This record gives sequence, C-alpha cells and structure tokens, in this order.
Amino acid sequence: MRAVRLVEIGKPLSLQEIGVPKPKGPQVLIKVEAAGVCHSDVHMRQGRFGNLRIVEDLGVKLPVTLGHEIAGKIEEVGDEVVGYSKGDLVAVNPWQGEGNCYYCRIGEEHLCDSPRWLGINFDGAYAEYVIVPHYKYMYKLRRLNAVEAAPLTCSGITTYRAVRKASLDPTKTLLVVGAGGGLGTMAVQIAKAVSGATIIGVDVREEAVEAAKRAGADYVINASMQDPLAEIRRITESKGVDAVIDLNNSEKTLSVYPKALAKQGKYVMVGLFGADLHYHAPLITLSEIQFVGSLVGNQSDFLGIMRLAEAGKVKPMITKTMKLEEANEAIDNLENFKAIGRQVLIP
Amino acid sequence: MRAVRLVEIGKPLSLQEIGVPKPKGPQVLIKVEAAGVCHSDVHMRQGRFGNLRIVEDLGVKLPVTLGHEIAGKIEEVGDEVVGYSKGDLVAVNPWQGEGNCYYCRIGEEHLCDSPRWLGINFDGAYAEYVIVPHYKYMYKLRRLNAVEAAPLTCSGITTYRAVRKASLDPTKTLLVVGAGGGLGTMAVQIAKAVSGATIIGVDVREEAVEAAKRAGADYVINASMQDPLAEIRRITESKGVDAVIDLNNSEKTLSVYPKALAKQGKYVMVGLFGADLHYHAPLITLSEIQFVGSLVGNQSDFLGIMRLAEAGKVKPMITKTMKLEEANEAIDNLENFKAIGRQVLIP
Amino acid sequence: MRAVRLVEIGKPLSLQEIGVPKPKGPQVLIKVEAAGVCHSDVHMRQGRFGNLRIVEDLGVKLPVTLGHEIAGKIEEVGDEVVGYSKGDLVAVNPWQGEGNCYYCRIGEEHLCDSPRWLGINFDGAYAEYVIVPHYKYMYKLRRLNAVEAAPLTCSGITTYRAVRKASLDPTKTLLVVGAGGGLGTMAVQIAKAVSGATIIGVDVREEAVEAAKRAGADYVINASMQDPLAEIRRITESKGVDAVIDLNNSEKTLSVYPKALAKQGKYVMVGLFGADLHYHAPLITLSEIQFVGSLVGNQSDFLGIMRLAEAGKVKPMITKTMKLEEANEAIDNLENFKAIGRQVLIP
Amino acid sequence: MRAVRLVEIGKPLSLQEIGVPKPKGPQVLIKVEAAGVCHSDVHMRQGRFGNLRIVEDLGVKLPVTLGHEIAGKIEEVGDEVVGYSKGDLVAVNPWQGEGNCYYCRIGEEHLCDSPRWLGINFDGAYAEYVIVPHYKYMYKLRRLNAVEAAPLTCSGITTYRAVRKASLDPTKTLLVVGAGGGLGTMAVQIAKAVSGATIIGVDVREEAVEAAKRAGADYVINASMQDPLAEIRRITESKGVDAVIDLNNSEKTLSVYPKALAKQGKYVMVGLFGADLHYHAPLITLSEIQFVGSLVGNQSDFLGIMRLAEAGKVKPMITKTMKLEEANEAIDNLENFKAIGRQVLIP
Ligand SMILES: NC(=O)c1ccc[n+]([C@@H]2O[C@H](COP(=O)([O-])OP(=O)(O)OC[C@H]3O[C@@H](n4cnc5c(N)ncnc54)[C@H](O)[C@@H]3O)[C@@H](O)[C@H]2O)c1
Ligand SMILES: NC(=O)c1ccc[n+]([C@@H]2O[C@H](COP(=O)([O-])OP(=O)(O)OC[C@H]3O[C@@H](n4cnc5c(N)ncnc54)[C@H](O)[C@@H]3O)[C@@H](O)[C@H]2O)c1
Ligand SMILES: NC(=O)c1ccc[n+]([C@@H]2O[C@H](COP(=O)([O-])OP(=O)(O)OC[C@H]3O[C@@H](n4cnc5c(N)ncnc54)[C@H](O)[C@@H]3O)[C@@H](O)[C@H]2O)c1
Ligand SMILES: NC(=O)c1ccc[n+]([C@@H]2O[C@H](COP(=O)([O-])OP(=O)(O)OC[C@H]3O[C@@H](n4cnc5c(N)ncnc54)[C@H](O)[C@@H]3O)[C@@H](O)[C@H]2O)c1
Ligand SMILES: [Zn+2]
Ligand SMILES: [Zn+2]
Ligand SMILES: [Zn+2]
Ligand SMILES: [Zn+2]
Ligand SMILES: [Zn+2]
Ligand SMILES: [Zn+2]
Ligand SMILES: [Zn+2]
Ligand SMILES: [Zn+2]
Repeated sequence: MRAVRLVEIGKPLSLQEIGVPKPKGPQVLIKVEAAGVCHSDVHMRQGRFGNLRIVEDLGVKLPVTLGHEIAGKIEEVGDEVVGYSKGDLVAVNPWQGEGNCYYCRIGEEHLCDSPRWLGINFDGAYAEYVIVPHYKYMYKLRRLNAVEAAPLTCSGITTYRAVRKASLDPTKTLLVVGAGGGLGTMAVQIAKAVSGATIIGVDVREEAVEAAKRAGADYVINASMQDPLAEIRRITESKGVDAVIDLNNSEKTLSVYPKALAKQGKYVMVGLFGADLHYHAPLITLSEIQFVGSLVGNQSDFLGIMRLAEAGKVKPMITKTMKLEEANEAIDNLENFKAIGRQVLIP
Repeated sequence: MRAVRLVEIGKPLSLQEIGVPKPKGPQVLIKVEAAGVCHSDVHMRQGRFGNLRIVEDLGVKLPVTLGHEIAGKIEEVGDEVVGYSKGDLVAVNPWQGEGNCYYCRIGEEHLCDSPRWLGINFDGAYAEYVIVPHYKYMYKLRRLNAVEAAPLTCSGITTYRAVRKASLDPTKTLLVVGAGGGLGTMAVQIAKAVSGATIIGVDVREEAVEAAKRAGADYVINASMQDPLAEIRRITESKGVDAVIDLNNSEKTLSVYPKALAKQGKYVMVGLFGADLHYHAPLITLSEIQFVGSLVGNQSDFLGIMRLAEAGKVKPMITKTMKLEEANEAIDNLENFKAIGRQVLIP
Repeated sequence: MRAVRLVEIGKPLSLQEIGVPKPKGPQVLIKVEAAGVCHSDVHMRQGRFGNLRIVEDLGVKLPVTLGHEIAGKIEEVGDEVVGYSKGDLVAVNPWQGEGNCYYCRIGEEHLCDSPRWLGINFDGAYAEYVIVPHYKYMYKLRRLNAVEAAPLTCSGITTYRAVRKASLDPTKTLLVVGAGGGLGTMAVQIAKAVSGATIIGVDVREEAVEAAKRAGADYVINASMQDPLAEIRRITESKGVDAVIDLNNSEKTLSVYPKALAKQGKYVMVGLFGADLHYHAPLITLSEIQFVGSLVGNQSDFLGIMRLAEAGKVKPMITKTMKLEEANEAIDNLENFKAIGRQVLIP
Repeated sequence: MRAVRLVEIGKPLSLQEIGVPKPKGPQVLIKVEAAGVCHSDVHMRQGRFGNLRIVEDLGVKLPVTLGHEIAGKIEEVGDEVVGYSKGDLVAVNPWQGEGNCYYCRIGEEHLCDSPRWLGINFDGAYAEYVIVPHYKYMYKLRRLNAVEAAPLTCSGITTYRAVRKASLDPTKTLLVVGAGGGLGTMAVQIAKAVSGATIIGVDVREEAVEAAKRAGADYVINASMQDPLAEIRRITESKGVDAVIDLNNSEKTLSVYPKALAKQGKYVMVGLFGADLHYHAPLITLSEIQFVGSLVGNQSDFLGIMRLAEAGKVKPMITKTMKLEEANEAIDNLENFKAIGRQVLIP
C-alpha cells in the first residue's frame, strides 16, 4: 500500500510503498476514507515540539506514517474484536493506552506510560490502510461521513477536553487564541454548543478572523489591526476573561494574553509553537490564575465530541480536501499559515 | 491603644498610640488575645511582594496596623450584629468582601473587587483592639484557645485551600516546599489529616526538616544536604509527585521542583518570595501539568479549617510567643529564617 | 397600595389595600413591573405542599402577599444600599438568606436557617411595590424587559440548578416531565442552551407537548396518547435516560419515570404535586441511581440564569399576561392545567 | 480442585471437586490465599437481593463458586499478561468489565453492560484456584498479607466509593448504619482516614457498637438501648447529619435514618437487606436531600482503597478466619448476625 511517512527530520514527507499489516487479537485494520491534516504534523516534520525532539526526547522511531485524525471502513479485525462488520464506517481515537498503568486505570488513557499514538510513534492514517491497536478506541459513525468525522479524532477531542478544563459557565467569557485555525474553529464551536459562555476569538489574518466569526464567536479581534488587550478590556468591561484557550503558545501569544485574565482565570495551553511560559509568580498567586496544559483527550472526551458532532451540534469546518499524494502541500499550508479551518486528505 | 504599624517602607514597624475605633452596623470590636506573625509581614515591611509594590500597585495606604492572624474577645458590637456577647472568644477571617461583586456572589469573598483585608489594607491585630468589618466573618471558639486559633486565620485557611486545590487522594504524593515553616507545618498537617496522600516535606535547615517531620510528613528532605530531585525520584519510583505546594516561589524553588511533577501534576503556588515562573510551554502541554495560584481562602475554607482544628485533627505548631512590643524581632526571625513553625504575639 | 394576598387557606386570594413599606438599611423598595405566576401559588392557596402545611409545618404567617417571580423599578433604597439609582430596572432573587448560618456561608443562601422568601413567608410581588430584604440579591437588567425577566427568579433559577444537578453532557439524554409548563419549557431551554445533551420532553396535553417542542426538545411524548416508557426505550435504544427532571412528582409520574432511568441515572425532583417516592432499594443500589431534591437556587445559580437570558440564549415562553386584579384566574389556569409556558401579571 | 459453590437456591453451599481452569489471553490463574466472606453471600445463598432474583432477574447461572473478596498467588498467566511472575501476591478486583461499552469507556467498569463479577455470575475465590478474566484488575501487594488484603476487594472498595459519594469534609457529620459489621467497620475507618468529618456509628448489638468504636467512630449508638434519632439530634445540635451510609437498607433503617438528614444530606444506599425506600417527595425537594445508590467500585476506587491500606491508613478488622470447608458456618454467622468486623476463609 501507499503511505506518506516521516523518513528524515527536516525533509519533505516520503511517499513509500509498504506492506499491509495483518490485524491480530484486538487490533483492527481500517481502510482510510479520510485523514485530517494537523499543524502538529508541521512540528513532526521539523522533528520537534519546542525543544522536545520527537526522536531523542519522545522516543519516536523513524520511519513513521503520519496522520492522527482518522476515519475509515473496517477491512479486517483480529480474533478478539467484538461488535464490528466489514464496511462499518468508524472514527478512530488514536491516543491509545495499554490499560494497566496508573493513568489508564483512572481513565486517562492518553497519558499512558506506554502510549500507542497513531500518527506519532505508531503508523497513522496517511496511507491506504491503518492498524488500530485496540478496537475499543473506535466509534461507529451513524450520521457523519468520514471527511467530517476524521478531524474529531484530534482537533475535536483536544478542544473538547480544553473547553471542559476551562470550567466555563454562562457568567464567563472565553478567549480563543488562533481561533481561525483547525482547533480554533473547533474550540469556538464546542464552547458555543455547550458552555453558554460568551466567546471572543482572536487571530491575525483577515480570513482567519472571518472563519472564527463563522464558527460562532460573539466577538472577533484581528491582533494585526488592533490592540487585542484594549479590545478585550472593553468587551469584558475591565474584568478580563475567565478562560483562555491558546492554540499557539508562542512568545507572541504568551507575552500578551495572560495579562487579559480575570481573577481565577484559567489559561489552557494547547498550542505547541514552542515558547517558554514566563510570568511573575506573585501575580499568579495574588490573582489565583492557573496555567493548565491540555493534551488531546481520553476515552470519555472522545465519546463526548463524537456524540456532540453526531447530533449535529458541532461540525469541523473543512475548507480543503486533497489527495494523499499532496500531504506535503497541505502541511506547507499550515506551516505558512495559508489555511483556515481544517484540511482533509482523501486517499 | 497601642499599635504596631507600618508607617514607612523599609523601616522597622512603629509602636504608636492611637484611638480605639467605635463599631457600627455589622462591625465588631475585638480585644486581641493573639496575633500570629506571618512571613507576609516581612514583605509588607519591605513594601512589596516580588515587584508588586503594596502602595502603588496594590493600593495600600500608610500608616496601617499589621497582623492578619486574628483571635480575640468580643468587646463591642454594632447595631446589626446578631449572635454574640461580650467576652466570647472568636477567630476572625481577615479576608473580607463587601458581598455584592461577582466574586462575593460565587463564594470567593477573598477575591472581592473591593477587598477589606485586616492587616494588609485595613488595620490589623498587632494592637490592643481591632475592628472587624463584618461579624459574619467570625468563628466562635469552642475548644481552641486564642493562641492556637490565631494562626488558622491565615496559615491554616491558606494551606487548607491549597491542599484542596492540589486534588489529593490516597494514590497520590504531595510535596511541600518549605515544610518546616509556618504554612509548611500547617500544609503537612492538613494533608495528613484529610487526604490520605503520601507526604514529602522539603526544607533547607535541620530544625525546619525536623519540624516538618513532627508535622506528620512521611518523608523529609534537607535540600542543603542532598539532591531533592534524586530523592523525590527514588521515593515516587520515578513517577514524580502529583502535587506540589510551594510556600516560597523563589528562583531557587521554581527552578527545581516543577521538574519533580508527575503527569497531571499540580504546582500550587502560595509562597511570595518574588521570583518569575519560567517553564517550557510544550512540556506543560504534553504532561498536562498545571501551575495554580492560591490566595488565603474564602468563607467555606475558613469554616473547613476552623472545624478541623476544633476537632483536634490539626493544630498550629506554635514554637514561640512574645509581647506585641516585640513585633519587629518576630518578623526579623522570619526574614532571617531563624524560626520554625509559627510565632504568635500575645498583647 | 393594592396587593393580592393569601388571607385564608382554601379561599381565593384577597385584593387588599395596605401601606407601602419604607426601605431601611440594605433593603430596597421596588415598583413592580412584572410578577410571574408559579404553580407553587396553587399550593400556597391550598395551604400546603403534599402534606406539609405552610402554616403549621413551614411557619408561614397569614396574611402574606404572594408572588415570587419578581422584576421591577427601584423606587427607594435604604442607607446601606450601594450601586443603584431610582428607575433602574432589576430582577429580584426572592430566596434570601441572612448571611451568617452554615448554609449561607457555603454559598447555599436559599437553604438559610432563617430564610426570607419573598412571596412565601415574606410579602411578594403581587402588589404595586415590594420590599427587597437585601440589595445584593438584585440583578440590573441590561437587555431584558421586566416581563421577560420576572419568570427567571423562580422557574429560571430553579431549572438552571436542576439542569446542573442532572450532570448532563453530550453523551447523555435528559427527560423533562411536564415539559410544556412554566418550569418545563424553561428546563428544556436551558438544557438545550448549555449541556449538549439530547432532550426528551413529556406531557399529557396536545398544547403542552407542542410548547415543549417549541422550547427545543428533540423528542416529545404525549403520555395520554402513548406509552412513554416504550417510546423512551426506543429513543434511547434500551439504555434509558441519564437524567430526569420531574416537574410534577405526583403518584402518576413517580410510579412511571424512575423505571426509565439508565444506570447512574439522576432523578431530579422539583415538582411539588405531593406524592410519596416509593422504589425498591436493591434496585437503587444495583443501578446506582439517585433521587435528588432541588429547591429554587442560590446566588450563583441566579447569576447563571440571568446572564444566560441576557445573552438571549434562553427566554421565558410567556403565553399570557394579565392585570394584578386577575391573580386568582391566572392561578386557576394552573390548577386546572389550562395553561402552557408562563403567565405574568403586569400591575 | 475443591470448591464451595452455590448449587441450589435456599440450600447450603456445596463442596465440589472440579477441574482447574487454564488461563488464556489476558486471564490469570490465582492460587487463593484468602477469601473474605461477605453478607452478600447470604443473599446469594437465598437466591436474591430484595425481590431481585439472581437467576431470573440478574442472569446468574448455577452452579457458581462464591467468594468475591479475593487475594492470592499468581499460579499461571495467559499469553497477553504483562508484568507478573509466579508467586507474586496480589489482590483481585472482581468487578470486571469488558472495556468497550459506554460505562467501561467512562471509567465505570463495574457498571459494564456485560459484567464479569467473580463470585456472583462467574466463579469466585471459595476454591483452591480462581480465574481472573483480565490481569489489569489485579494489584501487587507490597506490605499487606493476603488475609488483610482480600476484604479490600469488596468491603473496602465499596465503602471507599460510598464515602466519596457522601461528599464529606471537616464541617460535616457522617452516620454509618450497621457500623459494627464488615462494611461498617471499613466505612468508619476510611471516613476517619481521609475526610476529616465527624463520625457517628450506629448498630444494635453490644459487640458491634464496640467494634465501631474500635474502628474509629467519634460517637457510637446502640439502637437497641436508645432512640438513635434523639441521640443524633443531640450530637449534631439539631442540624442532623450531612451524610448517611446505610449498610442495611431494611425497613428498620429506611423508616428511621432518613429523618436524621440535614438539609442537602446524602443518604448513600449500600446495604441489600431488601426493603423499599418510601419518603414524602415534597420533603426531599424542600430539604434537597438525595438518596444515592452505590455499588462496589471501579478501577479508580480499587486503586484508592488498595493504596490507602498499603500505607497502613486503614486495615480490615478481621475477627475470624476459618477453613474453606467451613464456608456455610461463616455465612450462617452473618445471616444470624453473630459476627462483627470481617471473617476470612484461608483455603
Ligand atoms: N495539545 C494538544 O493535544 C494538541 C492537539 C492538536 C494540535 N495541537 C497544536 O495546536 C497548534 C495549532 O494547531 P492547528 O492545527 O489549529 O493549526 P492551524 O495552523 O490550523 O491554526 C493556527 C492558527 O494560529 C493563528 N495564528 C498565528 N500566529 C498568531 C498570533 N500571533 N496570534 C493569534 N493567532 C495566530 C493562525 O493564523 C491560524 O489560524 C499547533 O502548535 C499544534 O501542534 C495541540
Ligand atoms: N498565597 C497566600 O495567600 C499566602 C498566605 C500566607 C503566607 N504567604 C506567603 O508564603 C511564604 C511563606 O510564609 P511562612 O509564614 O510559612 O514563612 P516562614 O518563614 O515561616 O517559612 C518559610 C520556610 O521556607 C524555608 N525555605 C527557605 N529557603 C528555602 C529553599 N531554598 N528551599 C526550601 N525551603 C526553603 C525556610 O527554611 C522556612 O521554614 C511567604 O512568602 C508569605 O508571604 C502566602
Ligand atoms: N423545587 C422548587 O424549587 C420549585 C420551584 C418552582 C415550582 N415548583 C413546583 O413545580 C411544579 C410545576 O410548576 P409549574 O409552574 O411549571 O406548573 P405548570 O402548571 O406551569 O406546569 C405543570 C405541567 O405538568 C403537566 N402535567 C400534568 N400532569 C402530568 C402527567 N401526569 N404527566 C406529565 N406531565 C403532566 C401539565 O400539563 C403542565 O404543562 C409545581 O408543583 C410547583 O409547585 C418547585
Ligand atoms: N452496594 C454494594 O456494592 C455492596 C458491597 C458489599 C456488601 N453489600 C451489602 O451490605 C450489607 C451489609 O454487608 P456486611 O458484609 O457488612 O454485613 P455484616 O453482617 O457484616 O454487617 C451488618 C451489620 O448490620 C447490623 N444491623 C442489623 N440490624 C440492624 C438495625 N436494625 N440497625 C442498625 N444496624 C443493624 C448488624 O448488627 C451488623 O453489624 C449486605 O446486605 C450486603 O449484601 C453491598
Ligand atoms: Zn493533531
Ligand atoms: Zn497505560
Ligand atoms: Zn499571612
Ligand atoms: Zn465583593
Ligand atoms: Zn415558583
Ligand atoms: Zn443563613
Ligand atoms: Zn461483597
Ligand atoms: Zn463494559
């Protein structure tokens, strides 16, 4: 089968011809019908997230097929698989745990001590077929098609968990930083669909700000055209925002938005652009603000985003679909910030 | 009446003779029987917490009587006060809110927009008498004497709130940084009394480490005699700690202990030594750690620490009591780190 | 001023001429612009909730002006009131606490040991003016008019609290019993606006079922035309519902809907029709279901429903407005179940 | 191997000679070193819990080996088992789920749609060996011996979950009904070890009341010697208790203790004696009390009780150990209420 893999750090992904794996035990072989392209693949291709080298620091062994936003058709199942037939369309949660470690036992599968992350340290969906380590991480699609579903296995589940950690309610205001992108448009949608909170989206490109407006943001700010702090101060009447979901975490965002936090404000850190958080400690203490990291999601979150989307309450804003052979171009679009919403590969 | 007040920044507190206030409305005039000395008064005397000047940045108007760990006898009450008689011994929650702002309405009175903090921006207990803005912030002592009670209105309520925010349970390990001090000995006790969690206390003085051992810590480390990270790594079997309560937040603690956090670890920031938090953002995100500020406590927290102490489940470790005229010497002991547990003034 | 009061149990409310109270201290005199009519006033007029006599069992002292859904204009304030001017339009939370008891201290003011409930044990809004015990229980209207606001001080805040206690999320299904009524239409809206959960509304009148459909229910059932259990079984695919908000709690509802609960299901009991809950204990234990009572709401809940409505995310379905002199007729409509949505008096 | 099994309802358990199962896949064959005797086995032998027949209503297929408090030595593992060696001493969580259903995905394994409950619908520990469906449900003992550990797999995990659902804190009072029994002594211990709450234990036998006193109860009541309601009213100063953990749920307890609940009180229903809950609905609503069922525990709870016990913070009060051949006599002791604490079989 054809596969687009990360063969060498700092080089374009490589289109290779490799064998189709045989599913055994609880594994499932999925015929890929859609593979979302995440800005994380820009970092993968660069070989790192900040100063955390995927090889030396995270244990990633090259070559590896990328693609962790997964949706497809069941081709073959192992002997232990129960509840699926050939042809069934499913979304796949790629953040899998082995089930016995501390984190797996308390329902935090994605923080497993021996993680199996399809598209990161295990082969992903940028191919004709993909192996699912365990069938319990799949979701039978009922209303969604594969293209709409794929993005939910990362951008959806990640922002669903992030919106929950932001502890939002009708009396609060949320600020989404980088609201016009893949996760940004998703964070805005979920917050609109289930929190009742007022939403402010900020980006730095005309089309991105427009995308955030389309995603449902009550207020949108173009940080290139105006001072976002003055505007946020105006919108919240000097109270500041109760929560920020930063989908960048660059020196540009981290040196600005934490100052917009209200007392008890939660700064949810999702983006992986690679900067260092730097804030005066007494200021954190006196305002009781929090800086909380959020990583993809667990089985519970997956269930949550999939049911929300199946109900039509949220829907990935797919602005572009292209062939698997165009994986590098789709990634260049994110690296050059020439994309909005989400792009999906349709092998 | 005699009062020890902060008259000038960077100078010794001043013993003055001032008028005794007349309680009106819901106010209450308390005859001070005990006034705890907090390391925060070292910062007050220096005129700042980190680079946050108490005058220009926090609105503190000099002169102001210090002393926010309050316990005493009811001398006189206003016309609105209901439920107290002259002579009743009470502990006083000094972190008072006006009751109508957003934070007061959601039960976070210490984060009131118009805070009345006895000993900080309003006169405190380093005097013969002290005015209590509102009687609902008092607790009638049933078993505790004034000396034992006073420290609970700051070191107790603060660390009670911090231990709650650390989200501890029997499967977790807590690390208390500066465990031999006033708050340190209290954090260790509360965590021992109600979380079931394993406790590690770290300090840098032989007597402090011993105090932390006496407070109930399962493991104690003298960071002056050995590498605390190697030891914490050994105790937690390389898992790291699920929570840290840092009662320093100095460049020395912040550049070390965050590295000891396990995945999902919570770094509760209480200390006000004045450094800057600096940590690689991708590391925060990938391990889902959190840096959360905690400030004194609300009416709910107060109730919690007072009942815990009245039941004899925790008890401030008072290692020294002295006269009100000795306020500066007691503060010097904290500034020079020549104290353990808690010191209390007995006017 | 004119007032419609409960003078005698089992008799029509009485239109009387009484003196206008003078606001002192933190009290506020409100010129009533709208007074919602709640089915609770049907019980008040009958002198009881189930077998709990309002006089002998609850301490209600007759005569008392009814009306606890309050919205109006500030006429006069006491000496302590801060932040309001004559003419300001406000909604009033009638479930007031004195502020010092255990329940007031933990932010559950409606469960105060010495409750001041306007319209129940204190004079209410079925009059030209009404006294507000404490100004902190008011909310300044920004977008809502008085008629739209009034119902939020009971049907809104109550069902907001009930929807929160139902612990809903996108993977869950909520069942609202009596969904076409005043609270029913509100419960459905709030659940639609902030939980992401699938909603099933059930009633027994064609117009009520239609109202519930208009409120946003995904599925509606007329228990008079069909077996509600068979239908709920079909909709949830035999899983049952994760939560039920019963706005009746009659022998007719309690002997039916608890059987529709899924494992861990929460049966939120709001209605006061007066029956006895009867369920096999082993069944409760083995399926971990819960029967939880919910009563009006606290200051936090009030804030939540008011902000949700001001944002236009929910809006009371007012199906009828009439003059204060018509109070008895409006109550008869609820007693005879010849009403849907909410009725509001406009003195 | 020898096994004590439920062969016929209403008859004494039968000592049979059956084959030793062969562990395959993730299964594990454990050599039983201790098997706790639970009052649930009295109900099993009677063929029902209340009016819920274990055969017709729960799907239990006879014959079945009883015994769900499990601790033993690893004899043999399947091909998928990872992390264990022959001889390793482990405690076994018998409340196992298949891992794919809704409840398994949200971390509520014990509420699995296709439950595998060792000792209930699958063979248990009342034998020489026992098969563990999945190895991830085991806990490697480090400090506890098998006899001390076994009881934690039911009485411990169940009461750990129940104490957590009681939402206890230092300002609250807990009432344990049947506090001198197997679960009672455990509930009292855990509440003493991790809640900070004041504890009241009630029983009706002199030795049972004494056992509850030894378990750590602050107050003990013998309901045979005095009116428990008058005493509870006295202890709580008429406030009532914030939580009740009823380990009976008989007409005798259910018609008494709910009346002792404070406003917002939580009545946790654990016992399976078989009565019907009957309480006036308006009373539930007006006091916001809750009746919540609690069933054994999930993987998270198991981790919690095992770590609490390994730390020596709680310890089953084993008052009797006897041979496997004496299973019926041990059960008669519970059925006749001639036992306190916990009894363990040592095959
Ligand atoms: N924590 C997790 O589990 C997780 C999961 C998925 C992706 N991510 C990370 O999230 C980040 C975003 O991913 P994505 O797929 O949404 O990317 P994207 O390229 O679709 O969107 C990024 C957005 O950031 C905006 N942006 C750039 N500079 C900005 C500035 N100075 N201020 C405000 N906005 C700015 C862009 O205009 C763009 O709309 C990446 O670093 C990715 O690796 C994290
Ligand atoms: N956030 C809040 O609401 C709040 C409330 C009260 C106090 N505080 C702050 O908490 C801090 C501690 O106050 P306290 O009264 O306990 O002080 P303290 O002087 O009693 O104790 C401080 C402890 O820190 C230890 N220490 C010093 N250097 C150390 C190092 N490098 N590593 C480890 N331990 C070290 C000392 O030996 C001492 O035992 C102060 O900065 C104070 O202002 C904050
Ligand atoms: N717990 C609280 O704090 C609180 C607050 C407000 C009102 N209430 C109580 O809530 C109840 C409802 O009040 P409301 O103002 O919404 O009343 P309402 O008269 O507006 O609505 C009641 C609804 O119940 C429906 N109904 C009647 N019989 C039914 C049956 N057998 N099955 C299903 N639906 C049926 C009616 O058709 C109607 O739509 C009253 O008992 C009231 O006292 C409680
Ligand atoms: N929900 C669950 O998951 C779960 C788990 C284990 C056991 N259980 C159930 O818990 C119940 C208790 O089990 P156990 O093993 O502790 O039993 P046990 O026999 O050890 O203890 C029961 C206690 O109840 C006391 N008692 C009897 N009548 C009483 C009365 N009128 N008032 C107060 N106390 C009274 C006895 O004196 C005795 O100490 C059983 O019905 C059992 O099936 C439930
Ligand atoms: Zn991604
Ligand atoms: Zn794992
Ligand atoms: Zn202090
Ligand atoms: Zn305030
Ligand atoms: Zn009402
Ligand atoms: Zn009160
Ligand atoms: Zn049992
Ligand atoms: Zn299952």
